[PDB]
Amino acid sequence: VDYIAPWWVVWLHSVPHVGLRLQPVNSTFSPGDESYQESLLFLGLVAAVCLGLNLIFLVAYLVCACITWTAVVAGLICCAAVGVGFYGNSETNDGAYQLMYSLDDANHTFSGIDALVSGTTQKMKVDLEQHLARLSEIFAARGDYLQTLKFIQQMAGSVVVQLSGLPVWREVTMELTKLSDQTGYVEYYRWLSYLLLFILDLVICLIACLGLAKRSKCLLASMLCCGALSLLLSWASLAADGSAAVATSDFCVAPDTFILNVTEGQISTEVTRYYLYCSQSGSSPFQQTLTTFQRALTTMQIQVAGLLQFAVPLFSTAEEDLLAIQLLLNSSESSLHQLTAMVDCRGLHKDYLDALAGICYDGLQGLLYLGLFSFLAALAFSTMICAGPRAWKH
Amino acid sequence: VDYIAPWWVVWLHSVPHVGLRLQPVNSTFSPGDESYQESLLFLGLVAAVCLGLNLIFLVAYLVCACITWTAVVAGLICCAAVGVGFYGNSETNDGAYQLMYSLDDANHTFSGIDALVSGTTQKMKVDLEQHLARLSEIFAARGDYLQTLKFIQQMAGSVVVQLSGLPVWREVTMELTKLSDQTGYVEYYRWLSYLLLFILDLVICLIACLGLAKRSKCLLASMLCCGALSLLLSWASLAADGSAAVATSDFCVAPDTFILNVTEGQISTEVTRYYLYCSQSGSSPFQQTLTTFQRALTTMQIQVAGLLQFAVPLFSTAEEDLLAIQLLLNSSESSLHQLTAMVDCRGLHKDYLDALAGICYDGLQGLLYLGLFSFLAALAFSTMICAGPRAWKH
Ligand SMILES: *[C@@H]1O[C@H](CO)[C@@H](O[C@@H]2O[C@H](CO)[C@@H](O)[C@H](O)[C@H]2NC(C)=O)[C@H](O)[C@H]1NC(C)=O
Ligand SMILES: *[C@@H]1O[C@H](CO)[C@@H](O[C@@H]2O[C@H](CO)[C@@H](O)[C@H](O)[C@H]2NC(C)=O)[C@H](O)[C@H]1NC(C)=O
Ligand SMILES: *[C@@H]1O[C@H](CO)[C@@H](O[C@@H]2O[C@H](CO)[C@@H](O)[C@H](O)[C@H]2NC(C)=O)[C@H](O)[C@H]1NC(C)=O
Ligand SMILES: *[C@@H]1O[C@H](CO)[C@@H](O[C@@H]2O[C@H](CO)[C@@H](O)[C@H](O)[C@H]2NC(C)=O)[C@H](O)[C@H]1NC(C)=O
Ligand SMILES: *[C@@H]1O[C@H](CO)[C@@H](O)[C@H](O)[C@H]1NC(C)=O
Ligand SMILES: *[C@@H]1O[C@H](CO)[C@@H](O)[C@H](O)[C@H]1NC(C)=O
Ligand SMILES: *[C@@H]1O[C@H](CO)[C@@H](O)[C@H](O)[C@H]1NC(C)=O
Ligand SMILES: *[C@@H]1O[C@H](CO)[C@@H](O)[C@H](O)[C@H]1NC(C)=O
Repeated sequence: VDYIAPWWVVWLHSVPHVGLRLQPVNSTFSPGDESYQESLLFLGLVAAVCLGLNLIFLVAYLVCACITWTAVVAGLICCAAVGVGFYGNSETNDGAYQLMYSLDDANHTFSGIDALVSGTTQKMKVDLEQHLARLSEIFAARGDYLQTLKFIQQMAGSVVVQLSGLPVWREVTMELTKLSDQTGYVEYYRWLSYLLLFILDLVICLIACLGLAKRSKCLLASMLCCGALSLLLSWASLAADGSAAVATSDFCVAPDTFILNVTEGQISTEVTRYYLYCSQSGSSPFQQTLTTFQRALTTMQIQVAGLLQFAVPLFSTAEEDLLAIQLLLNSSESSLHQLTAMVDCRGLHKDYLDALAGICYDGLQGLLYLGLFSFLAALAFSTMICAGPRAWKH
Repeated sequence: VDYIAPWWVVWLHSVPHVGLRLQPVNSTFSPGDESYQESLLFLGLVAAVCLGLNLIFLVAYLVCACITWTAVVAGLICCAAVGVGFYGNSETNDGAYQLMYSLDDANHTFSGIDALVSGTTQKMKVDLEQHLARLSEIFAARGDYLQTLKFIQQMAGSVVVQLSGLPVWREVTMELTKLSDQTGYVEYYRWLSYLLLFILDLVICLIACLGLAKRSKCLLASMLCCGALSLLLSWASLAADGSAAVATSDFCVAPDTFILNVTEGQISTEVTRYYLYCSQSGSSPFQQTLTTFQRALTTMQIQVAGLLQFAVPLFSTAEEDLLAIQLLLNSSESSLHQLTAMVDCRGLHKDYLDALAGICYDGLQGLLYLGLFSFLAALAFSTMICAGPRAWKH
């Protein structure tokens, strides 16, 4: 699998950005640049002014003053709009959940790598030092096997030095978990808000049908005021959806560039590109460190086996500690296999692709469908309102 | 993440399976059992008889012979039903797509493992034999360096022997790809069929509104016949959804058991359990063979480097051969890191959990919502039909 820009993303990237004072700005995704927020704020103003133009248009129609066919058409358009809105809200929720799961999996992988490195270095320092110190006086009589103890100690120091070269993912873990919590809050509130909007739209459609059903004038004022409120709400929803869609498409155009120049200080660019691209040829930055770790572990097991074969027949007083060393080395080699499984680019690359498909493919499609909902609902309510003057003639 | 049985799965596991002759049959998921298949067939007959009872009920009502309120209620129930049906169809499609993606990624991982093993063994046999045979005559003047060549040859033999011990996933690739193609065909056809059913139901609702609108009797016969056809179709859909939901729940209760006795001959049980459970404490079955491979590779590079340090300054007859050996061994260690990354239980365990969540969590929920669609549409059309005798009074 690989990431290619879909047609909707590249087309929405072409939307011009002019900002508040209508000047060309750098189109590239860059939150925190005061020009960028103004450019996104301009798109909201376009819909806000479009609401003002629409509000005057419908009011003037009520001032300048087959009707059942227009009412039925308005109801049909409202039902189609709310159906499309339900579909779009579900799709946006799916995209946000995909992003949440991808971030959770990346957080778990980084936590696993960090825990493996920390546990391995802590064990190889503390427990190995303790056991060697305990067995040193036993081997103090014999100078050989005691040179070998120093050899093991120095190569354990080499292992710790090599392991310390691996990047620390403590900050990345915190960033990922806090951003996941933030997106959880935002997604829950947004989904609840759109569900409430859909329910209110359906209730207003039912009241609109009841108004002609019961021929009550007092209900007409309530439905009209609620329709105006829902109209302004739907125009605000259209503005928000347009801004969010253009921002998401702009980010989706250059996700690699964005991640490269956000995670530039905390994470080295070498491993950043390694995980972002996951080249199949090789050149993994961890290959040399893992090779050194595995070579050192293998030779340590060789010397410990030599101790077990020869020293135990002579110095059998306390050799269960050598068995403990063997347990330690076997567990450390299992941890080595786990570590080289985690640090591969395959899993994190799959998570990153899943996140992109969540926001670029499903999230953007859902946002576009929600914008279509907003526009269709606005048109339907405007048509219902302008048909009102001859609707209340009874 | 871990798999726990949801409430709907365990509740649907308690549906009584009695077969054709109403004899208690085992509830364990076994599509190859003739009795079990009859139990699913019995569930379809329950709805089929329920269709017969419903058909007589509505026919008798037309024989024994506010109406606009009943018609409006029927239309509202129809609209709600088709909305729920759209939601359920989308959810089932999402679940099937999740299953497709999990199977595809598992296929890719198995293909990667197989390709890595095959390439490594083919290279370590053919290229080692060729290069050593080419450089043997050069080293013919010294029995030393030839003892080393023989040692390298025997260790390459050990490497290929250890690598041959890894399981062959050729059959598993066939099974996964053919099942993915089959589920693609089935899901495409099923989604198209339900989309067509929803569209026809909406068209019939529109025609129902038009018939009362235009007061045309000739349209009433067409809407009644189409309603009867859609009624029998919806009852068949309910039968299919109930049977499929029961089968999926039966599988989802014991997925581990099902996979254990479906994949029993082609794949050994220990690795199947390792990939199904992915225990962090339990030693991986590939740990010993990967350790042997890495030890042999490191020692081989040790002898090759020793040769480069001593044979090259003295002989210098051919160095590109040893340089090619070093390229080969570096590439083989990169392949080793890739192999130990792929064979970890983490990736395939995540794939299996994703597939389970696709069919157990999303697929079954979508199927239940489609069954709700079928029942609601049947009730709505029955109510519309029984209101017809006083509807056509004009
Ligand atoms: C992201 O991973 C970190 C681990 O680095 C998780 O932090 C742990 O969270 C659990 C549950 O809250 C605590 O019991 C641990 O003490 C935490 N460990 C550390 C080192 O802080 C974190 O919960 C994960 N976040 C998400 C959203 O999955
Ligand atoms: C650590 O693992 C090694 C490798 O398995 C153990 O070495 C023994 O190897 C022989 C032949 O491969 C077999 O008897 C067993 O695989 C191992 N012995 C036992 C008793 O399991 C080594 O023993 C392990 N460490 C300890 C303390 O047992
Ligand atoms: C499952 O993996 C196998 C590889 O083991 C894929 O088979 C290859 O497909 C490509 C694409 O046409 C062919 O060029 C190769 O010749 C195939 N190899 C073999 C050995 O048949 C298969 O396409 C994969 N299926 C899915 C659905 O991903
Ligand atoms: C295969 O990889 C090894 C390990 O990197 C190469 O050995 C050299 O190691 C030293 C110290 O780490 C460095 O100069 C380079 O990493 C390696 N040398 C070169 C010239 O790259 C070994 O050279 C590699 N094989 C070949 C044929 O270059
Ligand atoms: C934004 O600025 C960067 C660097 O100055 C430049 O490479 C890029 O072309 C600019 N893009 C636009 C749309 O101005
Ligand atoms: C990241 O943003 C900075 C800030 O303007 C910019 O200078 C840099 O070029 C960007 N990174 C890339 C790869 O363009
Ligand atoms: C099915 O058979 C197995 C083995 O005979 C048994 O353990 C299980 O309880 C049976 N299931 C039912 C529902 O009787
Ligand atoms: C698989 O099916 C056989 C035959 O019915 C049964 O004996 C066995 O118990 C099943 N597998 C498991 C793990 O129970």
